[PDB]
Amino acid sequence: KPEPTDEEWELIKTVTEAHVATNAQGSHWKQKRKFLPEDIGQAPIKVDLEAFSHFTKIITPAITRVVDFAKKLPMFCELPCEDQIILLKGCCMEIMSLRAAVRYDPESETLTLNGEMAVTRGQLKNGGLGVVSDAIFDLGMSLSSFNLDDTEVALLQAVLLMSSDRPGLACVERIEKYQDSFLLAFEHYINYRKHHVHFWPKLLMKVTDLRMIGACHASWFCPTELFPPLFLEVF
Amino acid sequence: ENALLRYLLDK
Ligand SMILES: Cc1nc(C(=O)NCC(=O)O)c(O)c2ccc(Oc3ccccc3)cc12
Repeated sequence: KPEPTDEEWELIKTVTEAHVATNAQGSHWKQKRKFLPEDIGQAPIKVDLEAFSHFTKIITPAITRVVDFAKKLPMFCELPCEDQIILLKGCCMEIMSLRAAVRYDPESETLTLNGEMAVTRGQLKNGGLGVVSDAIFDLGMSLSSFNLDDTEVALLQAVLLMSSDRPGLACVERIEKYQDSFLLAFEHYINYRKHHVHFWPKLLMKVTDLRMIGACHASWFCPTELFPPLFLEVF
Repeated sequence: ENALLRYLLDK
């Protein structure tokens, strides 16, 4: 089946490099990482506030990394500033969920946030996520058969960023062309990569899985001063 | 709105 054309290799390299440059604690993440003390994040008898205090502490550096990723894509950088904002409020949760889920550790049953905080499913649920925690932990459990490398995670992140779907976009058509460049280059890479899994229809279902994870901004949402202001801006 | 997200984009 068709493999990347020369312009898509250029594309793949650029997107991949954007991702490695912005992934927290890069390759050390499983060594720098520390497990949240397990007294934190138990069932209240609403929301545990101590778990919640830690998650607002790391949300802002995490949102920031996603912004660093899109700004390393020439395709994103030539959009009007208003469009980049709309695109960025729409994919931020999605992309952070993806990067947390590729950092699933079954020996521990934890995802790693910011390259340093290993968190169990119960901690993340009781810190405020609720059912969205089970959603993210399901993605990471199901992704371990897919064996995604840096470029596949990077192209995923590119498909989610370039969503002409989001409301308020001036350059809807332009945004739809960039995503098709990525979508094509992603498949051609999947072909060449020859995963031993009906790979690609399944991967497209995982994209939907993330968009659902993203569409729960409102079914997620403690006083508003308790949220970091950068978090308030993208939710 | 979005006064800080705007700043990070033009940084
Ligand atoms: C979903 C995800 N992810 C990450 C993350 O670091 N992902 C790994 C990475 O991007 O490298 C976070 O740091 C999060 C922090 C908070 C969060 O919700 C909450 C936000 C405010 C209060 C409680 C939970 C979801 C996160």
